[PDB]
Amino acid sequence: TKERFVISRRRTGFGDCLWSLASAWSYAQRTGRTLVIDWRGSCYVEQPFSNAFPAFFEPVEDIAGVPVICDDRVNQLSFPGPFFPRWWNRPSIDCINRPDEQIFRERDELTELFQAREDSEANTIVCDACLMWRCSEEAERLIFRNIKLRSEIRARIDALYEEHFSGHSIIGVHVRHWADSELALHQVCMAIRKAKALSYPKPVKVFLCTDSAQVLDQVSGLFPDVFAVPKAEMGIEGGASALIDMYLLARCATVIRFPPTSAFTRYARLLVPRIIEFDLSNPGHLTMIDNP
Repeated sequence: TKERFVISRRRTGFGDCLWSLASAWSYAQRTGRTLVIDWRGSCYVEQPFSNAFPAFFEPVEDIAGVPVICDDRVNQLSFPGPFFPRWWNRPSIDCINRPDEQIFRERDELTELFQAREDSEANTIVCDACLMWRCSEEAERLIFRNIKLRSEIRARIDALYEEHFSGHSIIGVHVRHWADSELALHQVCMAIRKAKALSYPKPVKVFLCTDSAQVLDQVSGLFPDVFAVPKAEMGIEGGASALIDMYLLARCATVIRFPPTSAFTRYARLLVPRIIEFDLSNPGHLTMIDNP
């Protein structure tokens, strides 16, 4: 009997990477395979063959009974074929073209595979598409509980928690990405107003996570007690600030998701008591979700 694998490849924001990790993990568990975390080519790492996982998380060899390879051994080990999806059996010169069409195909093919009663005969499953929603909520939670941020990142979360969150009830706001820009700011303000009108056991502050300096300035000038985390190595720092925000969001009493399609706030969605978002099914109208 030879070792068999599921490789989780993702290179986008960490919420996407970690959700998609949970999906790969689940299939590995179900089918008795070893999980490979392959974050080579991350948007946060300049060096294209460096596995980014260890740059942000501590080494992990097991997650809930599933053996894990999370490091630069991806550059040394030859994972065995046959491969699923079947595209991965093609010669590498034929694998240079990898358009979105193909990637979406694979998401679909992995989705039916994960739903099928029979394990695949392939020795290695290559997961290299978005696998958000392709696992249980428990699978996602297990991931978050069983990997650990690098201590330098934790130290920063810990300092900011003590400095702003301790003793307070924090409303977290994630805003991602002229009538358009004006409308969005209006909408964010409407959301904050709703969040602020709820009752909290401690004095309220607003924790804003946005990539826009304009939004930070405007939201801060429009509400009291608004704060945000300040400030190759810049890729790493970009990744670290993302994680700091993602994890602090999950310590908030209420979180506003703008938009609620973003995996950035999925972890908050799992942990936070109250979520506020604009309704997909009913546009322009705020809705509130108590957890669950």
